[PDB]
Amino acid sequence: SGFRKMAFPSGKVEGCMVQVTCGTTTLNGLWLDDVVYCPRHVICTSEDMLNPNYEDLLIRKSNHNFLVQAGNVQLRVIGHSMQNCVLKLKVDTANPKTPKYKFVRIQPGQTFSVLACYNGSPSGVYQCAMRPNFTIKGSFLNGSCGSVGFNIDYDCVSFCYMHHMELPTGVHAGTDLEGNFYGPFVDRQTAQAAGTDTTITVNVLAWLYAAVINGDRWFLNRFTTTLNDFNLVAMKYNYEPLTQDHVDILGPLSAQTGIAVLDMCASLKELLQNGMNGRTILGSALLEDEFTPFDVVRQCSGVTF
Amino acid sequence: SGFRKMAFPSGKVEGCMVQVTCGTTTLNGLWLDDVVYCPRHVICTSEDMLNPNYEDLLIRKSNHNFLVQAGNVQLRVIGHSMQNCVLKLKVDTANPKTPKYKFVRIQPGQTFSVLACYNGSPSGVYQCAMRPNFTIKGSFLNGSCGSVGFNIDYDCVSFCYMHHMELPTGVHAGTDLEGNFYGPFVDRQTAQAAGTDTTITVNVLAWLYAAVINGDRWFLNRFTTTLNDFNLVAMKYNYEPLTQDHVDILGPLSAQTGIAVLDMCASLKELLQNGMNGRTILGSALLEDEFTPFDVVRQCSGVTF
Ligand SMILES: COc1cncc(-n2c(=O)[nH]/c(=N\c3cc4cn(C)nc4cc3Cl)n(Cc3cc(Cl)c(F)cc3Oc3ccc(F)cc3)c2=O)c1
Ligand SMILES: COc1cncc(-n2c(=O)[nH]/c(=N\c3cc4cn(C)nc4cc3Cl)n(Cc3cc(Cl)c(F)cc3Oc3ccc(F)cc3)c2=O)c1
Repeated sequence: SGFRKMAFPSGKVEGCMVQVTCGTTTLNGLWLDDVVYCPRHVICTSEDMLNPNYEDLLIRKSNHNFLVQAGNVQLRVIGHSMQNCVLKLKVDTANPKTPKYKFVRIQPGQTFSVLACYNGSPSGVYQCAMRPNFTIKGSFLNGSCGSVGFNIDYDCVSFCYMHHMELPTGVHAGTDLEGNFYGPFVDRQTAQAAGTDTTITVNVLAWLYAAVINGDRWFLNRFTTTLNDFNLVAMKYNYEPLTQDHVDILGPLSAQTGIAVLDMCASLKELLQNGMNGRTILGSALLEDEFTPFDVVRQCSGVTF
Repeated sequence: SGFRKMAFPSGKVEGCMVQVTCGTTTLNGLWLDDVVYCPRHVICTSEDMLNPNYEDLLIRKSNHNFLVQAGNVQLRVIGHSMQNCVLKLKVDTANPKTPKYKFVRIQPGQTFSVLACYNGSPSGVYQCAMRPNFTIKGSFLNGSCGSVGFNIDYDCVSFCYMHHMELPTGVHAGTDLEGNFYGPFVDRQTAQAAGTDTTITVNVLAWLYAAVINGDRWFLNRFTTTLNDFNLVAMKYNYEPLTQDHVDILGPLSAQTGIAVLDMCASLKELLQNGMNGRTILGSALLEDEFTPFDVVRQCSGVTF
């Protein structure tokens, strides 16, 4: 019983964090096999950050300009190359703690675990969600650049996020491990703003199902709704539209609880129109939208109350 | 910037989880050096759980009755002994991944990281707090027994919690690594209830300071309060009394923000009497009480907005 923001164990990823330095610019890197991945921003000097031409700055660099430190052990760079916004540094030693891994790109609404890292040493782990506007509401301080996000699926680490920068609104932006940014952002020290954000409807419903499985039911009702009438209410409250396919993914949760998806939508509509009135759901006074259907199954018993 | 429930990286603890089996009872264990720690409840058969005499059941057991599995590697037990509610199994191999560690007991209101484990393999990590009634509001399923809580302080793992059981209210109870339970609970499969819970006042104020450091200030006011007048309001709302020493620990946060502790108390009193009115603090519509002053410093910049 219980429900909490849960991150994957970070052990398999801890053994891959390294420190990467170019001149006086320093940040975190990810050492897998004999390659080190890190943001290409590391090759910028302070005066290059405002408006860099990266492939003009990279030709001007040599291997011995890159200092890679795994703990106290210095790694020697034997080759470099640029892949979009990610710099790939070929080293002489294959990381002995390299786990099975893939490079995956996540969709808006999906979640992942984040290993906050400073100077190559991890400091914390927590769960995050990719917002519909392609930012994340993480917790990052100066020097966190290079930190990575990931999911774990039977020993295999799916890396999906590399942290790059903070935005004026206090949200964070980054790329996948291929160097392709999430959203309409770039690697330049100019002020960039995120688009307007929305609420992940399917995630809300999954969280409501989690509540039912954990014994809460006050928000349920006897009313029913159609998919479209719900969407007309959701749009007025800045909720993402619900697709008929979004309903199918909620099938397993609907069957284990015996509550039709559109019946759970009826409760969501009423919650949107009357608030919660000081009442709470799973210890929260807001509707939580950072738990996917998969997170709910991963945590909740297979048997309802 | 940002604020999130953050757990310590679990890598150093992952390398110590093992599976312990006695007869058909199975649960998680902690392998440090050549000793394996686990709940003594593992030596109970189904019919012994309702009312066991543990030192009567332990004399009836021999070393070869205990199967210890670290992954697929079986460990051979060369000695056993009971320390309060914790069973200590001496094995022949010293764990090569044994980190520097201490055994510490935490106080009500302190936080720790929890590594949820099933059959000796970790499945998740998250942050928890010890409630004033000595329970924790964790996320645990059947088989999580033996999971451990911990803090990490410069390479050294301070183990502080070993999970034992779930209560009828859905909260969780356990012991320190010495086998001494937290709160008035025992290891018997009988229904036990937790005392009434309270809100950790000092933690609330620390969370309010975290908000100020991250740019939020709408809840601040110009009013001032004395320590006692606040306590008279807090008692009516089931808040823990604030001691003059509790104020001193909030000193660093008060100085970095320039807000007198009793001024922050004035805001708390008004928040208690008028609610939040649909407004949020750090993305929460409730007053959060699971962040200590130390957690706030660990996460927030040393420079306020
Ligand atoms: C606490 O809040 C934070 C949370 N998370 C991350 C950060 N954070 C950093 O930690 N370091 C940043 N720059 C660096 C400065 C350095 C000085 N040294 C010696 N080494 C360095 C390495 C880096 Cl990377 N930056 C800005 C940034 C990083 C990158 Cl990759 C980039 F491509 C552009 C860019 O400029 C922008 C871009 C957009 C924007 F809206 C504002 C500034 C940044 O935001 C701060
Ligand atoms: C999902 O919710 C949960 C979240 N976290 C933990 C649990 N959870 C377990 O996972 N296993 C439990 N028993 C076991 C059964 C087993 C069958 N096999 C083959 N192996 C076994 C090993 C154990 Cl340990 N128990 C009860 C419990 C464990 C211990 Cl140590 C104890 F000392 C007494 C006791 O009985 C009580 C005590 C108080 C109470 F209010 C209710 C029952 C338990 O609560 C459930």
